[PDB]
Amino acid sequence: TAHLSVVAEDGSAVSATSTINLYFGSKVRSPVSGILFNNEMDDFSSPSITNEFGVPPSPANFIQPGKQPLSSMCPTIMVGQDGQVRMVVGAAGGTQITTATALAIIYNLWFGYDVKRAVEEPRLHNQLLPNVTTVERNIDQAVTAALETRHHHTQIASTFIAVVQAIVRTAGGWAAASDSRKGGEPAGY
Amino acid sequence: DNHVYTRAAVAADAKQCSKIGRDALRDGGSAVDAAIAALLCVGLMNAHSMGIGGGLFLTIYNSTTRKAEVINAREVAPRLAFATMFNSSEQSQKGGLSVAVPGEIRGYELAHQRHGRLPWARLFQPSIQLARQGFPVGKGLAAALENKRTVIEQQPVLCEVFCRDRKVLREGERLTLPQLADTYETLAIEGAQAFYNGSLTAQIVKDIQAAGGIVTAEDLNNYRAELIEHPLNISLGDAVLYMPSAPLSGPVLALILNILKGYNFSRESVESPEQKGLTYHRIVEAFRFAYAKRTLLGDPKFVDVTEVVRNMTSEFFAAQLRAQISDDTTHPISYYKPEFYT
Ligand SMILES: *[C@@H]1O[C@H](CO)[C@@H](O)[C@H](O)[C@H]1NC(C)=O
Ligand SMILES: *[C@@H]1O[C@H](CO)[C@@H](O)[C@H](O)[C@H]1NC(C)=O
Ligand SMILES: *[C@@H]1O[C@H](CO)[C@@H](O)[C@H](O)[C@H]1NC(C)=O
Ligand SMILES: *[C@@H]1O[C@H](CO)[C@@H](O)[C@H](O)[C@H]1NC(C)=O
Ligand SMILES: *[C@@H]1O[C@H](CO)[C@@H](O)[C@H](O)[C@H]1NC(C)=O
Ligand SMILES: *[C@@H]1O[C@H](CO)[C@@H](O)[C@H](O)[C@H]1NC(C)=O
Ligand SMILES: [Cl-]
Ligand SMILES: [Cl-]
Ligand code: NA
Repeated sequence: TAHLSVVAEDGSAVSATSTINLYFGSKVRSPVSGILFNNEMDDFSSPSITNEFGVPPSPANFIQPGKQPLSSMCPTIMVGQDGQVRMVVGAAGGTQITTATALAIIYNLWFGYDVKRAVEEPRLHNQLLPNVTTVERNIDQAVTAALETRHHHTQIASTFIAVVQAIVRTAGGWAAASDSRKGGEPAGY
Repeated sequence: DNHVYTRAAVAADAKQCSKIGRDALRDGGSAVDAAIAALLCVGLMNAHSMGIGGGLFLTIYNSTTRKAEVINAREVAPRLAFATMFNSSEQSQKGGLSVAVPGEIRGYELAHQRHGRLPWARLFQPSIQLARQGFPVGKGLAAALENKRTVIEQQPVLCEVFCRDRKVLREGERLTLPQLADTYETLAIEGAQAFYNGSLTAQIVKDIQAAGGIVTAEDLNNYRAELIEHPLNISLGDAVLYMPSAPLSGPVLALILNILKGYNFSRESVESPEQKGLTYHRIVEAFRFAYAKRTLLGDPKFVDVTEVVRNMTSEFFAAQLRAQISDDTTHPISYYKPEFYT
């Protein structure tokens, strides 16, 4: 998955998330066209497959011909009451996309972190099943502590949690950030 | 530099693609033109992540009309697919049978027909050059190459482009995509039709089926990107947030934020360790409640999600969940009432 955010000079905006699903999708590359084919069928639930201990299949997300599989993607644009764009945001990272996107929004809109900090700030994730709370390596360990004393079992993400690209309107114009977890940088004028 | 810009900005996960997006804006393109040019570039520099073999959604806001729209171009199950077609994760993850019908190019075409200002071929030009000339492998891709070293090195057709001396490329090393360059050129010149009903179509079908898949020319002929005039939104203070509904996770995001808004987080929420810890605990609890309801979502054309989504975007519903968040403890899974049927 990749997310990107765009604001044009006229104040119009695009938030776009695109994916071939797993790394290198299906692993089928066309030797003629070069096209690397998605494995998006893996985003469906199957009554025969068990992904996680004690997690049942979700029949609302079974395969049907012509059906689109459930996605965690959520490319978002926040617009102020005056009709001006306030934030263009989204993420890559499977089921972590939705929590990471919520975090980037919380961080900027409520905690007051500028867009770069909102992107770079440590993240955590819980999706109910499995039961665990995953935290990034450099999280404020006072957070880890407050979670564990409240009976969350935490574990540390061996790599990182999601990838966020974001743009926020500021007094100085449009502040943009790309996630260092993946190595992007923004560009503008 | 600092990455505040007075006129326009593109944030992509590869610098060169952000630049390509920016140049498009500079040359007079719409926000859509820039997104497409950048997306085409990301399909190369982060080829593990996305590209013309996949699908996408675009959330688009027009500051003149002040309207938001969504373009749904996510892949669909092929006409020959069925509920029990897979028996192991491996079958649903690897090979032609795992491939859904790619929506990407139709999606770019629909977005471009509605909002494009540059010519179609101009959006491809910079990426055609990039793929022919090659580029240093960036951080993201190099880690992905590493993560998937075994499968890549064992599969001649991937190793063909993703290896150097039969070992995965590493950061800094040059990646060249000569076949994709040719394909991008065809797309630039013949248009979207070449993929779905034109000069690429038969080859696409042959590649997928040779790999054990079941995609057919009809599947490609029939794919349609879809315009969604009324995307999901929620009201947050004095702002509105536009995001896609099912089959994407707008409803989930909406429920998370609506649960959390009743706490009125501010800078004070993270000032002390006592406040910070409670704040994060509360966030994790909102996650759990939101994901409990997620298991009811699916393609709204195939499953009725009207009321499920109504609940998930309802502030009253959110307030009911917020009321069951205990400040001193998390709870067992059943507490959050995950559901697999309505
Ligand atoms: C899995 O099993 C079902 C039920 O017998 C069968 O129809 C299907 O062809 C099998 N698929 C694979 C990929 O092994
Ligand atoms: C927005 O809509 C207006 C009026 O219909 C149109 O003239 C303009 O080009 C659109 N802009 C974008 C960026 O889509
Ligand atoms: C192109 O489209 C027409 C009408 O849908 C179809 O009948 C024809 O066979 C298609 N050609 C290719 C090459 O897919
Ligand atoms: C949000 O969506 C609802 C339901 O369609 C609709 O009443 C309204 O037009 C939307 N709100 C905004 C601010 O666009
Ligand atoms: C929506 O929530 C109400 C309670 O607020 C509940 O009665 C009903 O079961 C819910 N509907 C669905 C489809 O979950
Ligand atoms: C999940 O974690 C919570 C918090 O520790 C715990 O109460 C519960 O027993 C765990 N298991 C289940 C099945 O919910
Ligand atoms: Cl990304
Ligand atoms: Cl190639
Ligand atoms: Na930045």
